[PDB]
Amino acid sequence: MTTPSLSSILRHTRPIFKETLRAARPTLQNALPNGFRIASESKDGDTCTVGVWIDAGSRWETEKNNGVAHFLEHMNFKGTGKRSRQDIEFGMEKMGAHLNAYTSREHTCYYVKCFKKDVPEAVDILADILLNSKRTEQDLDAERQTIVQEKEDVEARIDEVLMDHLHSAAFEGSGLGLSILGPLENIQKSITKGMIDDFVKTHYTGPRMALVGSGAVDHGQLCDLASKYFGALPTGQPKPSGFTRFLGGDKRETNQLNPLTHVAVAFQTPGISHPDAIKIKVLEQLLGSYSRDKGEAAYSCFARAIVMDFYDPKVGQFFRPNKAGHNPIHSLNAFWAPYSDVGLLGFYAIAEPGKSYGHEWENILHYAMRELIRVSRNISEEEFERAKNQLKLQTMLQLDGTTNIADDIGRQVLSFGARVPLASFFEQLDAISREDLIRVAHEYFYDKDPVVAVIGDTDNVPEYDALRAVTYSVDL
Amino acid sequence: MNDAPILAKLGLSKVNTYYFQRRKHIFALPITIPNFPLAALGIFRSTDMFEERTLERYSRDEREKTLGKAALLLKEAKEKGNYSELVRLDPTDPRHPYYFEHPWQSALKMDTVSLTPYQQYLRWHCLTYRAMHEWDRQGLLYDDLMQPKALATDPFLEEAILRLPYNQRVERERRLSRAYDLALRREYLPDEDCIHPEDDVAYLHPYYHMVVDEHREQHENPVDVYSR
Amino acid sequence: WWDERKLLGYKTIATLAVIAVSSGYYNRFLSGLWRSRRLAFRPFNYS
Amino acid sequence: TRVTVVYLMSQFMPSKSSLALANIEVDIGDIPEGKTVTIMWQGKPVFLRKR
Amino acid sequence: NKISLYRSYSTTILLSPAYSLGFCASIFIVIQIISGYILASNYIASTNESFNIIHNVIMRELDTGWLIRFNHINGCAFLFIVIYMHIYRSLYHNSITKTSVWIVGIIMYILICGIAFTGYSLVYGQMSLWAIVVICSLVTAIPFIGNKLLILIWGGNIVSSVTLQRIFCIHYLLPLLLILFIIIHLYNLHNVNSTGDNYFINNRYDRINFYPLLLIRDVFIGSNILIIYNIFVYYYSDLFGHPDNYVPANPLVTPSEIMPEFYLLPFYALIRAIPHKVLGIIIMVLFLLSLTNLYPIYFIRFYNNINILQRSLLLLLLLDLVIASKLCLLINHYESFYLLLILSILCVLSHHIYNTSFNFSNSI
Amino acid sequence: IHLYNLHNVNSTGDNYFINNRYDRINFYPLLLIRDVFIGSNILIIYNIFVYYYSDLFGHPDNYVPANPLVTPSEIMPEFYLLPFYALIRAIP
Amino acid sequence: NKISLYRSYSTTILLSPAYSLGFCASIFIVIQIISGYILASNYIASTNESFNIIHNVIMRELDTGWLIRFNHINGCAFLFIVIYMHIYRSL
Amino acid sequence: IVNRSTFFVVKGHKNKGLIGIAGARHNPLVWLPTLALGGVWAWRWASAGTI
Ligand code: HEM
Ligand code: HEM
Ligand code: HEM
Ligand code: HEM
Ligand SMILES: CCCCCCCCCCCC(=O)OC[C@H](COP(=O)([O-])O)OC(=O)CCCCCCCCCCC
Repeated sequence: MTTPSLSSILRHTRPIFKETLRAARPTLQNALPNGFRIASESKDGDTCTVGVWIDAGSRWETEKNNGVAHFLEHMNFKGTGKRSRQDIEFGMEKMGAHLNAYTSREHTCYYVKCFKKDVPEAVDILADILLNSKRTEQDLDAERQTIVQEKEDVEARIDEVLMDHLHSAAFEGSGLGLSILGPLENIQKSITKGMIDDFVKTHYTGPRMALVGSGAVDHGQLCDLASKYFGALPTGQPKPSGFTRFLGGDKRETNQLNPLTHVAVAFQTPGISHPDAIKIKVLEQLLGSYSRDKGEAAYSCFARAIVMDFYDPKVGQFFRPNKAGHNPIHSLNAFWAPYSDVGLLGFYAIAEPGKSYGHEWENILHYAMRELIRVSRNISEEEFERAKNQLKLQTMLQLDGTTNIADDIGRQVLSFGARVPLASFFEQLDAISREDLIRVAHEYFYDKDPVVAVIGDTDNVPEYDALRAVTYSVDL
Repeated sequence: MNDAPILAKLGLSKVNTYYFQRRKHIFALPITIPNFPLAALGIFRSTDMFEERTLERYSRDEREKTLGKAALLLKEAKEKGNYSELVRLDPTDPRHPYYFEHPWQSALKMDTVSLTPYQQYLRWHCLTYRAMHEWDRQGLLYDDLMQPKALATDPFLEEAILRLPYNQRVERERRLSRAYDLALRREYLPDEDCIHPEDDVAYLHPYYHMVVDEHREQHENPVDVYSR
Repeated sequence: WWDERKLLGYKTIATLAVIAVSSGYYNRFLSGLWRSRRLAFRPFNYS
Repeated sequence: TRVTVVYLMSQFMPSKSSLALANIEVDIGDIPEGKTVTIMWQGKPVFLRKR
Repeated sequence: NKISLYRSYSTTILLSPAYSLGFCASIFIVIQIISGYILASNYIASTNESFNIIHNVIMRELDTGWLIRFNHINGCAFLFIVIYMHIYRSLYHNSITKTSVWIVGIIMYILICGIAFTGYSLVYGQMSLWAIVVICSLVTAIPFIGNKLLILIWGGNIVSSVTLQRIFCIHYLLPLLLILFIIIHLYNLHNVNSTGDNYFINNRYDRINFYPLLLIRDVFIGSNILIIYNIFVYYYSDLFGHPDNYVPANPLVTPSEIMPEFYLLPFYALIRAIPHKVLGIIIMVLFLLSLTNLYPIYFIRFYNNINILQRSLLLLLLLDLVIASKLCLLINHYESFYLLLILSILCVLSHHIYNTSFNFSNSI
Repeated sequence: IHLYNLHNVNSTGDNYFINNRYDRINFYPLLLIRDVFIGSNILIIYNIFVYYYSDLFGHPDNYVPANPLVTPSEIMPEFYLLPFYALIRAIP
Repeated sequence: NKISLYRSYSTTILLSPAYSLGFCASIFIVIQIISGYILASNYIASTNESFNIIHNVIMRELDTGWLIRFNHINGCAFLFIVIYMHIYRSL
Repeated sequence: IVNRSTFFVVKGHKNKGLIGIAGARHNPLVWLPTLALGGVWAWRWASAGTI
């Protein structure tokens, strides 16, 4: 070396978190007598995103209809009574925009980014494809191969496959624990026009839909268009309200040829609209995230406890020093997946498999569970404030652009019934107490059954039983 | 000391820190065994003034000295623009901020006018006690005898060895192997090859001290109170 | 020692029976993780 | 475990025979004043004197 | 593969003849095991016919039962001599760094002290009986259980045949645990290797094959040690013993002087130099516990080198222990030696084995 | 040594298979608990004999002190050595 | 590290209850060792005292010396029974 | 607490123990009833009462 490190004796200046709160125009929301909702946030500009958000995802399948939501998404684009696929494409291309469809486990959205003068045309196209799609049977037999190829390629995304494994393991016997695209047997033969029409009739109703506008848009014009086009939507049966039970357990995929091992550990939490959502978000920010480029620079007690194990020389009185050759962790990330009535709060770790029958993953999970117990017991004010401040920043970082703002508006309108003003949110964020956060952590983490998903070399990742024995402590 | 003129201009002492060593505590805690019971308390201590005294590095005075020398180097770099050079000096260069000198490297050419009678005794003791052990007749430096152990290894020490340049590491190993071969027969090198006290350079103590500081860095800037 | 022998016999058998019942339940409980395990093999591409 | 440890330990207690010779009783109403009488107890002869 | 045998384990070239003390200790352990097994096959433990069967049946009816008994006695004495030299060497070359080897060694030392005591008890002579009595009286000072525990240990108010039978079983059992601990001792040593005259980190090109060079050196040193050992078995057969143990024990009569074996005298000194019994027991336990290296456990500690000052103080420790033993036995007739006994014990209790780097630090 | 060798080669089970780590299970604590259960049952069976059939596995002639001048009517070893005894009676 | 304790050794799932015979034999070895050590502490080996010291000292002077002796005897018998079952299963 | 910097500091060597998680421990007084009940329950003798 021969070059000193003065940082080990110098006094460093600590930046402090300062928050900037630039007020934004309020979100205006109206409802037709049918129940269709119309939400908009105007902002000075020249472009705007206009979309339709539906509250019908793949959560409402039964292993007979599995994949029908995705099939419906694909069939909506194949022509209506008035237009054809080529006519829809021609209209969109004249407008110079694209029509984006996004289907998830709970929400679907069809949105378009356009100029303020093309809003009526965009709304017309959206309404036409949503309400008046013919969905002919022959066309249904022509999209099967396309959807099969899409299933083949999404099965090649390791993160998506891991999350699908996690959801399948956590929820068995409910549509919430099913793949969005469904099994091949359903894609190739089972899904039929009857199923698609039943799904649309059941779930595409008045109170389940919102028309969202973001950017240089006019709320009055959006309301008029919604009355003109979506005023006649039926008001069918309310959204299904059953019991989705959480089955703690494990789903492990053995692929010893994979270069990295992915492990997701999650716990059961209440729903999105539960009054503990804010506390759970603060917990997610408390656990934080880590990426290999930071090295020893982990800013949470969680990551530190797991990362310094590979930098500690591990010198003992009666044993030889055993220091890791290098840091094998590729990344750590806390996550929270909420749903109308359930949730999965946990962490997602990517690291090298290591030598056969090593101890890398044993140490990683040992320290991860120890840190979860520790936060269940005691949390420090500094880390509490850090978690709240980072939650502020993260909530502000999700709103970069008209598309992102429109997606946020639509998601919150479908979930909570109305959009919570950010200021109001922050008002509730600084009212949380350290003791309340500790109680929330202890209620869901300590001595509870987790759900584990593993992809990669499983000769090193601990089995479920061992992981079930480290959610409690002997002297605690 | 070769560093003394620099220490002269920073308002510090030109005398080695080997002097000024003093006992500040009665009990030595944590109590360490296998000392005998009373000795385990540390009320009565036996020292030969050649201990490491590593834990005395955690002081504000030493940090102030190190940063004064570093500021001198940075000022010269700003004036001239040879930053690279001035940050890559060998730690045996008297201008390196972590320069360390054994008490006997200057005991023969010391001022000796400001020394207390106790400190004069300390100087004579350093020279003669070095002579007694006869590691100078083995063709060895004192820092060659700072070696890590298989169990209860001295962590800093291992790092202190890996920071050495390759050639200095190889020379250290070769000296140790020659001393091993000599010790087989309990033989010494020819009297003309005896190590002069001023040639007994402390080439590993700067690396040792740098490693100690770098290891304490994270303790004083914790991410959180309950953090690993 | 006839009577003391009989009495100790009864006590020991009763205590061991309690232990056996409890440990048998716990063994059956712990075996549940493995007795319900499920396997799936991703198929190959065959002509 | 508790009863087993106690029982194994109890195998090392004094034997009943040793607990029969430990205590003896003498009749002090038989010895007159100023007379010393010798008896046997645990092998060692014992003097009882009416001091 | 004979070559693979040669290279199975390699050590340093700086193994002076002083590094055969472990081998000699193992030799005397083997001799003790064999001679003790032969004695135990002719032994009856009971106050009625113990002293008789040692002196009248074992010694005078067998062909060389006398030689077996003398082998056993002098083997115990020489095992302790060799172990003391072994410990002194390990302190001289700063072998406390071999943490596992040192801790196993201290456990073995405690075990062997117990074995020697329980063995000496079996010869139901005057010295055996009254040494048992004194030790068990020291047991009686424990707070809130001294008499219950003493009765449990003795099986009654007095030493008897049941006590002899307990002692016989314990004496038989403990040496086998000792053999297991010797195996663990050697296992650890092979894991961390030996120190030699000086400590060096040697690559394979600087190390030598253990076999057969060091085996032949062990044979040579063991042959010389066995010559010295047999000069005592055949010509001074009761030099380490006390004649009062050739008298059948009378529980009614106390010997003029009760002195233990020469390898327990230091411990006896600790008892005599501490007027309070509970304080003496506490000091004994703390002494035995401080010989080990079990603390600190999780604090970072490492061992530096050793120097001439420490070696000189080691010589002083040896002197103080020997003088303390002699004085502890002398004080029964000469009261003025209490001063020197206490002085030697104090000097012993304040001897530094491990120089702690925690002697130097700063304050907040 | 028996246990060391077994842990080196592992247990057969009901049928012999070569298993990767995903098909195996941790020994602790499931098999320790099963061992406790089976041990308690067999200890019940054992203690039934200790307290109520104390002399069923024995020959009453061993309660007669040894008489070198008299031989018993039938000399019979314990039930667990009988097969070996047979190998001596069947070979003249 | 409790996890490291769990995974230090793994076996097959086909260990039927017949595979606890080794553990039963271990239990009986422990019983024999303890009972024998207690008996030996009260035993004298000779043609004039052996038989007497078992039936007149061990079984009548202690509180449960009879129980210790019965444990030793029946533990030997059951150790042999369990070992024979162990061998038969192994074959 | 000790008013000394007498401990060597290593890069990642802290929060090390063998009983539980540092910073997630109960108040030591919560084990008092457990210890009292255990001491009272264990420190008892048992005899078969055979004459
Ligand atoms: C299993 C091995 C051993 C057995 C079976 C055994 C057995 C015996 C027996 C029966 C006696 C009494 C006979 C006699 O006193 O001459 C005895 C005495 C003795 N044993 Fe051992 N012994 C064994 C190992 C040891 C060991 C390792 C030592 C340690 C030095 C030892 C030290 C003694 C001593 C000091 C005596 C009394 C000496 C004397 O007779 O004056 N024994 N042993
Ligand atoms: C039964 C008595 C003992 C036997 C048979 C025994 C045997 C041995 C043997 C064979 C060795 C390796 C060869 C050698 O270096 O001499 C050894 C090394 C050692 N023993 Fe022992 N030992 C005994 C008692 C002790 C005791 C009481 C200690 C004290 C802690 C001890 C400490 C050591 C140490 C430190 C070493 C390694 C020394 C070094 O290489 O630096 N031994 N012993
Ligand atoms: C003291 C008597 C014995 C004890 C305590 C003992 C103990 C054990 C234990 C604990 C196991 C592993 C657990 C199990 O699989 O049951 C085992 C396995 C085994 N033992 Fe023994 N054993 C004894 C006698 C024998 C004998 C006489 C044989 C015959 C050669 C034998 C052959 C085996 C075999 C072959 C296995 C492995 C079986 C398999 O997993 O395929 N054992 N023993
Ligand atoms: C170190 C361990 C052991 C010791 C010290 C020991 C000691 C003794 C003693 C002193 C006796 C005679 C007292 C009596 O007969 O009641 C005895 C009897 C006996 N022992 Fe052991 N023993 C041990 C282990 C074993 C083992 C492992 C077995 C085999 C299972 C065994 C089988 C027997 C048998 C069969 C008898 C005679 C049964 C009878 O009295 O009828 N012993 N033992
Ligand atoms: C290892 C754990 C599993 C073992 C479970 C079996 C436990 C033994 C059950 C019997 C315990 C018993 O009865 O003790 C009560 C008697 C009377 O005592 P007291 O309270 O009247 O003074 O106390 C006595 O009689 C004194 C001694 C009793 C003899 C106990 C024999 C132990 C047998 C162990 C079987 C494996």
